[PDB]
Parts: sequence; structure tokens; C-alpha cells
Amino acid sequence: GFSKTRENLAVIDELLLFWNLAETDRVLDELEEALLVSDFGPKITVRIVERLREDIMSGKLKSGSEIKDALKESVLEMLAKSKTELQLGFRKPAVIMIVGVNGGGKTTSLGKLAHRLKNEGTKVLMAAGDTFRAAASDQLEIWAERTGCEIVVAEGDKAKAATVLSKAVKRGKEEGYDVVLCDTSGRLHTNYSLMEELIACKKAVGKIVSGAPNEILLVLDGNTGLNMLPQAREFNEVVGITGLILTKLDGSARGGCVVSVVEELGIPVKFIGVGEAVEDLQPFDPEAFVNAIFS
Ligand SMILES: Nc1nc2c(ncn2[C@@H]2O[C@H](COP(=O)(O)OP(=O)(O)O)[C@@H](OP(=O)(O)OP(=O)(O)O)[C@H]2O)c(=O)[nH]1
Ligand SMILES: [Mg+2]
Repeated sequence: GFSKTRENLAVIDELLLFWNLAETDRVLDELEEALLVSDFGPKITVRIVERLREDIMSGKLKSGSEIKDALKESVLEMLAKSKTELQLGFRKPAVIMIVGVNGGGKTTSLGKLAHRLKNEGTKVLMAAGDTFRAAASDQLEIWAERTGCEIVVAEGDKAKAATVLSKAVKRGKEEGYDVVLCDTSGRLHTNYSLMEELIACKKAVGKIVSGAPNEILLVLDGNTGLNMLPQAREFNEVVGITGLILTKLDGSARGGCVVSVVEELGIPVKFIGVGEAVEDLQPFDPEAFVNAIFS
């Protein structure tokens, strides 16, 4: 879990061992390099390091360990200015939409999240709202069966996503479900009016339970997340994103990208994907994360 990042950032500890006032510029240049090699973006590394330099000059930081602590809390302040928990409220069912470009991990993140909720006694219905392919619903159907979830699939091939999602949330209300988890399409052709279809899913579920969707989670591959930020912002601006799922961070040496996307999007990360097994979805805790990568 970011163990590669922790190993790379550990050179900051060795550096700070021998810091003194005179060695400040050397230490920071080389702190900056360690943050940059991890995926801390240029804009925030400069702010972190310039904040450290201001606080060393004004005497607020007088030892290697104080500098290390201030680094950690400067990063924490950029992660957590925002709640990272799912807020499902009390009206039933709660509705969670998983959105994002195909390839990124929506369907697998959905099933892993369903497995967590079922471990918690939550009764979960899955909605196969990616109607592009038959194989998308069959893939989701595989997840519904090894997690104990019933699943609502489309009736015909030309079915709208909103149609399936509305049927599914209607069904979830009636059968006594706590949560309906909605898979959606992420067609990268995007001459497909993806945004439009997502807005129609949003309205369709809101007419069945006012307040739904309680969460719209944007799935972003953690390795290529810094690239598609324009696409992320479009999801957030047009649909409205309540949280991020950063996937494929298995043993990431790129832990800074978490900080960077959060800083740049202003959307909390709620879960990290760290592998392909059903349990490889971990809730995101900013303090635990900052401890994870800086020990
Ligand atoms: N290592 C790692 N891999 C992840 C993670 N999340 C998703 N993957 C993988 O990315 C691929 C795409 O996931 P999907 O869930 O189908 O993506 P999508 O719905 O957004 O289109 C899957 O593997 P696939 O090869 O495309 O298909 P399959 O493995 O399910 O057969 C899935 O296993 C993660 O956190 N860590
Ligand atoms: Mg999918």
C-alpha cells in the first residue's frame, strides 16, 4: 500500500538527520527532488518547499524532525481542507453511481465496494447501467454473484442507462434494499454524449427516491490521473462528483498523484484501488495516508 512511495520518500528522513541552518538550501533542493520523483505535482511541491523555507527562516522550524512534521502537515492540509466517508443518509435506498472513462475500473470498483457493504450487513442491489455491451452486464453479473448481490440488467440492447437505473432503484425500494450501486458507461468515443446520459440517469433515480444519487464516485486510474484532469473536471462540472476512486495504485511509487489530483480537483478521495482481488478497495483516510507514505 504505497510501499514503493514510502521507500522513495524515506530518503527525506536520512536528509533531515543532518540538517542545520546552513545546509537548508541543499536539504530542500533535494527534498523537492524526492517529492517530484514521487508524483507530487510541480505546483504543490513548490508551495510545500517554499512554505518549509519560510518557516525555517523565521525560526519556527529548528530541527530535522520539526521540518519532517511540517512537511507531513503541509501535505495533510492539501488533502483535507471535505469528508471522505460515504454519506448515505437514511432514506432507502441510498443510490451510488460509479462514473468515469472506460478502462479505469468502474465495474470492478463497484463489485469491490459491494463486497465491503455486504460485509457490513448492507443489502445491496447492483444496476447494470453500462448498456454498450452484453459483456458489460455479464461482467457485472459475475460480481453480483460472488458478493451476494442481486442485479438489474437491461431488457433489450438499445435500452437507455437511465431506464435500467430507474428500474433498479424502483426495485431496490420495493425489495427492501439499503443501497443500489449503479454501473455506468464510460465510452471514450464520447461522440456518444456520455455526460448527457449521466445527467439523465441522475434525474431518473432522483424521481424514485428524492435525494438520489447520494454519491457519484468518479473512477480515475491513479497512474494516468494527472493527464485527464480536464475530463475529470467535466464530470464534476456537468454531473456532480461527490468523491474519487483512484484505482491501480498497487504498490504505487506515485503516491503524490493522490495529493496532486485532490489538490487540483478539490474532490475528496474516498477509496483507493490497490489490486484486482475483491478486497483490494480500501477506504481513504488522509491522516493514515500521510503516515503511510512518510512513515
Ligand atoms: N492491478 C489493478 N488492476 C485494476 C484495479 N482496478 C481495475 N483494475 C483492472 O482494470 C481493468 C478495467 O476494470 P473495469 O472495472 O472493467 O473498468 P471499466 O468498468 O471502467 O471499463 C480490470 O482488469 P481487465 O484486465 O481489463 O479485465 P479482468 O481482469 O476483469 O478480466 C480490472 O481488473 C486496481 O486497483 N489494481
Ligand atoms: Mg465497466
